[PDB]
Formats: sequence, C-alpha cells, structure tokens
Amino acid sequence: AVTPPPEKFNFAEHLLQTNRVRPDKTAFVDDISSLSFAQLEAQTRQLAAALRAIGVKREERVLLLMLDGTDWPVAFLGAIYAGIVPVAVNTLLTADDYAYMLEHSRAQAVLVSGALHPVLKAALTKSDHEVQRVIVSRPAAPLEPGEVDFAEFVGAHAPLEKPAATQADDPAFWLYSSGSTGRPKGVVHTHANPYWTSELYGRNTLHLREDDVCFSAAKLFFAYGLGNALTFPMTVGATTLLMGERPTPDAVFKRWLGGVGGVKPTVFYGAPTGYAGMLAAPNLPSRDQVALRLASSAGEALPAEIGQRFQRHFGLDIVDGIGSTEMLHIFLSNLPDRVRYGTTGWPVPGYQIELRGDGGGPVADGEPGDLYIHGPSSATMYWGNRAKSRDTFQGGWTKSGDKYVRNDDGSYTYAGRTDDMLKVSGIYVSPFEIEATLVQHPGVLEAAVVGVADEHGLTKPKAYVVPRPGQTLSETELKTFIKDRLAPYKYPRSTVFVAELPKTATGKIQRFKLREGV
Ligand SMILES: O=C(O)c1ccco1
Repeated sequence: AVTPPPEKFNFAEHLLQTNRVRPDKTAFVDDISSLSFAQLEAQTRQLAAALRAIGVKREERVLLLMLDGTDWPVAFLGAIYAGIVPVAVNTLLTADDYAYMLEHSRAQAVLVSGALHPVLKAALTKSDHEVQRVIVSRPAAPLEPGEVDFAEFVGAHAPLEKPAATQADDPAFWLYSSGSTGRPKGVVHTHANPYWTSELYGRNTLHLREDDVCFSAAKLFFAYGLGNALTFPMTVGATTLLMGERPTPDAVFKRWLGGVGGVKPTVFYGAPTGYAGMLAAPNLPSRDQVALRLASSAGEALPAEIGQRFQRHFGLDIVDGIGSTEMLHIFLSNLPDRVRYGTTGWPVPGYQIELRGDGGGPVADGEPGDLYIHGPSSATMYWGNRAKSRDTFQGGWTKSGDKYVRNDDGSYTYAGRTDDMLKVSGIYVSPFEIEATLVQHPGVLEAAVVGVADEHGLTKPKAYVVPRPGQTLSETELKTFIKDRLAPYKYPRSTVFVAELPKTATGKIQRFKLREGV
C-alpha cells in the first residue's frame, strides 16, 4: 500500500518538500520559540551550509547532543540535507560515554545544548576526537575560543542551494544502542528507513494528520521519540510541541492544557511508567479539559490495568506497540480502534514477525519464542562491529532480544528478554552496570541486581547486597552513594541486604533464584 522511496532520495529534502504546501503552519514550538515550516526550511538549509563551510564533508558524522526544542530538528535535518550523518544521542549519559561516542563516530563537529556543554567539555578533554567545531544551542556559559553560538552560526550562512544527492540506502543518521556489557553500538540508519516508519506506522497505523498537534514525552533522541515528534508529524504536516525539561506528570499536564504555544496536543506519546505516574497524580485533568484523540505507548510492555484505568478515566485507549533502535520504530502494535490489553497487538502491515525456539525452528502457538523482525526500516549494521552485526542482522531478519507468545487471535504477548537487560521506562538498563557500581562502595562485598515488578506491574531494578563484615553500611548510606554514582534512570527501586547470594561452583550468581524470591 506504500510505494518505496526512489533510489535517489534525501530524507531531509523529502520532509521539506512535503511541507512546501504549508509554509506558514507551525512545524515546531517549544517554551521560548516557534518555527513555521518555511522558517524550519530556511534554518535547516542555512545550517546545512554552515556545516559544509566549516569543512564537514558528505558521509562524515557530527554528534547531536541536544535537549528537545526547535533547534533540534534544524540540527538533525540540516546535517541530513547536507549528506552529513548526525549521531543523535541520549542527553543523560556521562562524559565517558560521550568520549567513546566522539571517538567511535569520528564526529567532526558537535551540536550541543548549552545545558549539556559541561559534560561535552569533559568528553572533549579526555578523548582522542576529531571535533573541528562545537556549535552551542542556547549557551548557558561563555563560549570558549573557537566555539560558536548556534543561532549565529545558522544566521551567518546563506541556505544551501540543493540537498546532497544521496541514495535511499545511504546512511542518513546513527542512534546508539547499549547491551548488558560493553560499549554502546552505533546503529546505522538509511535515508529510506524513516520514510518507511513514518508511512507504515505514523500514517498508515496511527493515521496522524495535518491538523494534529503532537507531543511526545519520549525525547527526540529516542528512536520512539524521533518518529513521534519529528518524522511522523513532518510526514503529514502536523504541528509538534517540544519540551526541554524532564517529563513529569505536571509538566505534561501543563502542555495537555494548552499552557505552551497556544496549542493543545491531540496526540500524546510516552512510556507506561509515565502513564502510571499521571494516573496516580491528584490533578490528572478530566477528558473535557484536553484535546487528546490518540494516546501512544512504547518503551516497556503496557500493564493491562494501566490501559484499563486510562480508558475508564479518559474514554480513550492507550495504544501500546513495541519497536526498537535497530528497527527504528514500532513493528508490532495495537491499533487505535483495536486494543487488547495484556498484549502488544498484531504485526504492523509491512513488517513480518517470527518466533524462533532454541534451534531456530517454529514454536507452537502459546509457547514463547525469540522475536525476529523482517521489515524495510531495519538498520544495516552496527558501525565497526561485525560480530554483533552478524548476531543481530541475519539475512533480512533482525533479532530483537525480546521473547513473545502468539495468541489464538494472532496477537503477541510479551514473554521476557533474552539478554539480562531491563527495560525501565523506555531506556535499557544493565543489571551488571549497577552491580559493578554497588561493589565500589567499601562496605559492599557482593551485589546482584534483577528486575522486579512494582505495584503497577512495571519492571524496575532491585539490588541484593551482601555487606562486608568489617564495616557499618546502612541503607541510607547506600542510597547516598547510588545518588552520587548513577543516573536516576538507573536507580534500583529497592536494595535488600542478605547474608549470602545463591551461586554455582564457579561463583556465577544464580540470578534466577533471586527472581523467584528465595
Ligand atoms: O518500543 C520501543 O522501545 C520503541 C518504539 C519505537 C522505537 O523504539
């Protein structure tokens, strides 16, 4: 039902051309600024020019480390328009994480929000990078020699006259994806990939349209967010609301109620964690206060009671689907008019789904298998990692690392992960990372972290800690340490002190016994 993109294709030019019908409609609006489609176009093309003027060439990478706001799609589309590959990254990571991404991407320039300039600085100082220029959006401190203010940079250059003559299957952008051990993998996406997600899911599954106002709690750096709040709305001419701050129930409700930009969102997107938090909130708005027509969920399985509670309150379902960084967006989903809570719905038309057992063979309905996806938006490889590329991308099929069960009605029910990671509110969290942080406290002897469901059925990490006999470590002291050592998104929901952990003769911790509540 969807025509493939032409083999000569630049995604940025495609989204700009789509919206030349509507120059004066708002494209993006945030707390302090707004861009119409024609202003976005101009700024996008001037940034493309600016990047070429400082010597960044076609196929070279730039790091895009930016809070959600109107400069973000300018950054992203401007690079793409130039045939430069933006590497769009999480804004909550450490200087060490970024130092690795600068070296691994060989980024030649960085586009960074002033609030993130201190962490970027640390990463630049410590690494062997190739960064020729730092372009700072909304600087929060004085610019260092050679750094340039984003607005000045865009404003200094005339718009690039034509886009880079890219192929549809040329790399257009990277995201990073983390595993339970080891450094993040550079997921390489082509120009065609987000065309396929925006058409097969944004348009043909959600039925987004021009008069929509989109608002995603999931940031633009998330694959989920990048669809929800950039590629999908730009595909149909919707207006997008962007928000720089942390998405709490209050910040979201403020927006829902038309507190920014004079717009009320019609389409909202977020993790089940956020929806649970909102429904808990004593000032949840009533349906007559909001203009929501469509509530999308992804980033962990949606507990049935959260959808049911949302539906009872709003008269609107939560439409929960699953995608990945490697598949770019959702491939298995409930539909806006067909929702079965306790399942992730049906394959998205355009994607083929398989469940494979221990030998790669078929599994009987109602038995769990590992999920593999065949669809036209899959990443081509992990950059510079052939072993991991071979394990994940196998002849047109992409291994998700999830397990699922197929139901008699052809829907799919989540069954666990194949690789120890915990999916906590949209972000993959490694139990092994948390264990290695806890053992650096002198009062901890050993530590084990597993996922446990909270009162809402949502998975959070839980730490089992053996304290070191000669020391005094209290629960609070450990919480103080965790607070200093880890990002809030990685916190254990609770920590239990035990006398010993169950292990094999080799010292392998039997984490499955801790999940069983021994
Ligand atoms: O379920 C996810 O985590 C997802 C949705 C779209 C992209 O990633």
